[PDB]
Amino acid sequence: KKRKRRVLFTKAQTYELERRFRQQRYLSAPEREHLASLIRLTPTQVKIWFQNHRYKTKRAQNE
DNA sequence: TGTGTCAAGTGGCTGT
DNA sequence: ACAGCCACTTGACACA
Repeated sequence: KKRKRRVLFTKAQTYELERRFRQQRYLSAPEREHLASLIRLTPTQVKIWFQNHRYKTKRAQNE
């Protein structure tokens, strides 16, 4: 029972995720498990940072 | 001296 | 029957 320690990605990992979202809003299963394998994060760690920029970018303009 | 942040987790609806 | 975002909160932690 791991206690969900927070987990951050190196700023270089994050740069490649900022990369795939700033270039594309929806990642397919092969595309997205490749960013996960270049930087060495797992696939669900990439898919989740993706769900986070779509609610935060749109919600910024509703503000 | 405590929140807001971060990423996950949660929780709830509609297509195909 | 199928499968999973889309938006709210928690659940640890970086901010100052």
